[PDB]
Amino acid sequence: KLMFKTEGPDSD
Amino acid sequence: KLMFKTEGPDSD
Amino acid sequence: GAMGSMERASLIQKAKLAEQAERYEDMAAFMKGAVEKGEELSCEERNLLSVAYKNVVGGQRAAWRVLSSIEQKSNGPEVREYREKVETELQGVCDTVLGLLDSHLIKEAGDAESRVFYLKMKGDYYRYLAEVATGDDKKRIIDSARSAYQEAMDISKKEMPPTNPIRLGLALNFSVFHYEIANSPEEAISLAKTTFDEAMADLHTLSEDSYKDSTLIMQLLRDNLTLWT
Amino acid sequence: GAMGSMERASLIQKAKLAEQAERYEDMAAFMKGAVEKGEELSCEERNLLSVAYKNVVGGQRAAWRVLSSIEQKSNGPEVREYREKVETELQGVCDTVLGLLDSHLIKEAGDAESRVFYLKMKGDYYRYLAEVATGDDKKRIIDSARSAYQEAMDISKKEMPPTNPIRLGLALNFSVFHYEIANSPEEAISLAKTTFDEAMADLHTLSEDSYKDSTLIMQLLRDNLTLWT
Ligand SMILES: *CCC(=O)Nc1cccc(-c2csc(C(=N)N)c2)c1
Ligand SMILES: *CCC(=O)Nc1cccc(-c2csc(C(=N)N)c2)c1
Repeated sequence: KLMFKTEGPDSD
Repeated sequence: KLMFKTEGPDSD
Repeated sequence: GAMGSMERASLIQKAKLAEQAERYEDMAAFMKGAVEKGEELSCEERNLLSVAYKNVVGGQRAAWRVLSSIEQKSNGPEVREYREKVETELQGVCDTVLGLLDSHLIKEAGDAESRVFYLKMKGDYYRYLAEVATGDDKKRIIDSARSAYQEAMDISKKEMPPTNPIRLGLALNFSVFHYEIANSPEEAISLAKTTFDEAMADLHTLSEDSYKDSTLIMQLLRDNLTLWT
Repeated sequence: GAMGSMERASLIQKAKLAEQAERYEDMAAFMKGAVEKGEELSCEERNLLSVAYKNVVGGQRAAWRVLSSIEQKSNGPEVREYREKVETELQGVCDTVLGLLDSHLIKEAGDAESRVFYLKMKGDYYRYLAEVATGDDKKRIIDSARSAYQEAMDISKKEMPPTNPIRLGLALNFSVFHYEIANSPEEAISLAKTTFDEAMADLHTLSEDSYKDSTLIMQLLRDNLTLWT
């Protein structure tokens, strides 16, 4: 799945 | 520490 | 819990060590132990708590998505069973974070920086629950996420400047909540645009370091808008 | 254990799913459950067992090295305590793998491909124990690693061609054991050179796919020799 930008560590 | 090449996944 | 016997300062020190060692499960357990000491958290400590659980839940979300994708393609009980196992573990991590916030981080947070920080976390962990939720349970979880983000937004708009990194990260996450959780893409685009534009107009008030902090999050709003418009 | 109630085939299927999801701790637990069914492992299953625990122990080794480096620089008990915590967990993972090999993977392995595979694993997990060991304990652990690698080498030289990927990975690891565990850099360089040269001379016998498999490991011997000479 295309994941959008969210706050903090991009840990997924 | 400099880690040398070992077999399989370079998981460290 | 198991951290009851360790000094609060020792737990914070070990959380920082675990972060350096990329041992995020340990980092989260140390910070859960620090919170349970009952004292309020400093800004650095709030950040340690958040980075710890974000990394933990991040691994679970990435795993859940891989499993759900395999399960959907397959439509034996194994894929469903294993996707359920990872899902239950993810839900357990969210319930843990939400429990810390409800007992008693939020009620003891009076300053805008701490209160907005915790309410944004509450929004985020209900959003992670909503990503895996189905039907009616999903509706109530979505409303809980919305309610926490809304309260955080109201406080942030009243008490913080538009370039405040906490305010910016909140708006970014609330915008993604609108886009893909609430199925409100227009609300998402409107919030991202307004937030970006109001921060842009306030950049002139900042120092070189604050400018870097704010522009980093503004770039995230822009990345989303680029993909949405 | 906790996997006693699950079908062997279901545990193998879930190990493959966990690998896709990058859930290596789960992958290792599924494979430990499969081994404990008591049946011998196929080549694919041996590979699943090895990849699972290699990824698990890899995270622990990387964490241990970061912590040990911080501890050495610091020379409060926290750094030592936390390095000890990670160390004990790493030792527990090694003891688990060694226990599976000793009960009863090795004794039931009659074919060269399975026997060499398990003896190389035994060498590797004693080597991981030696990386964190001190003094006299270290000497005995080093001899146990040496003994397992030596037995695996003797069988490999008698039963497998010099391009066999298992034989090549064994020689590569035994060479690194010599270089930095046994403090025998000359033995390490000699073993890496001889292994590379004997495989080079046997490449003409291989198919396109086997050629790719063997040359991949030969490149590892070359990478080490480049840094050693
Ligand atoms: C709110 C004030 C603030 O940012 N204070 C502060 C002081 C020292 C360190 C941090 C910090 C932010 S992220 C982080 C980490 N990942 N360890 C530490 C914050
Ligand atoms: C020894 C014969 C052999 O390599 N057989 C085999 C068959 C199918 C799949 C694998 C294999 C190797 S690594 C791997 C994995 N990481 N899942 C699977 C091996």
